[PDB]
Amino acid sequence: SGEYPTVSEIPVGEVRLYQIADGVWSHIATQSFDGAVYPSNGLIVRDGDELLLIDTAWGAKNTAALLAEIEKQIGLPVTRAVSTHFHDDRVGGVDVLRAAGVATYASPSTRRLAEVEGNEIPTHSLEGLSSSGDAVRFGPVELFYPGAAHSTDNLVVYVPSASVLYGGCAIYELSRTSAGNVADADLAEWPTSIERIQQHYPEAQFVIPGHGLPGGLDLLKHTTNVVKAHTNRSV
Ligand SMILES: O=C(CSc1nnc(-c2ccccc2C(=O)O)[nH]1)Nc1nc2ccccc2s1
Ligand SMILES: [Cl-]
Ligand SMILES: [Cl-]
Ligand SMILES: [Cl-]
Ligand SMILES: [Zn+2]
Ligand SMILES: [Zn+2]
Ligand SMILES: [Zn+2]
Repeated sequence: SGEYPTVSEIPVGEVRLYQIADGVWSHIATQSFDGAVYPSNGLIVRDGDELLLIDTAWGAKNTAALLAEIEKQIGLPVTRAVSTHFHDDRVGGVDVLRAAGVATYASPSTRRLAEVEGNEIPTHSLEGLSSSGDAVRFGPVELFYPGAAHSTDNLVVYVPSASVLYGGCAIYELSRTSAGNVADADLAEWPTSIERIQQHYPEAQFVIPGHGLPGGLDLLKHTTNVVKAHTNRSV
């Protein structure tokens, strides 16, 4: 993915798409906060003549830009969206999606945590994902709950036609060698949850982190290394 869009190349408010395979793209957007600029990834998966969106692009502004970029580059309607955890980097644009007629989804756990946090709440509930190891089909992807990691509710998404594993914020890019936002993380369980992902999707060829550059399954071991090191940086 030498051409993969990087954080320093995208102005805040703009969205890039990157086609991974036939009918599979990532979306990349940047936002500035806490003194820095960060990239964020989501996924777009074609299903017939419609699109499934995985995660919004930061907030409302970026998510409007996302819908506009999808229209320009793909030109098919986004009919459903799934948010992979309750934080604003995953649900921040949910009301923009709802206003545009997109049916928004998340697990009951995500919906609950979003409400508590004061974050936008996806409309529909995804059933069958409440116990670690649970997997359910959703249109052209499989949704998997690996257990608590970056957050207690984090989901991962696999596209079996393309061998694409979207890890969300439970998986770090290689360039990140220190913990990111871990305020809601379960450090004790995070490596076990990663092990479940490895065991369930060992065939994955293209692994996309919540933020930054894609790679292969090596990203999973990398993330475990970072998480364990952070766990030991305690006192
Ligand atoms: O979503 C959160 C906090 S929870 C969270 N979940 N993931 C992150 C994250 C962020 C940057 C780099 C790495 C990570 C990570 O996954 O570790 N943070 N803050 C947001 N601030 C803004 C401001 C503007 C518009 C949208 C948003 S969303
Ligand atoms: Cl948040
Ligand atoms: Cl709806
Ligand atoms: Cl609906
Ligand atoms: Zn998060
Ligand atoms: Zn609906
Ligand atoms: Zn994140």
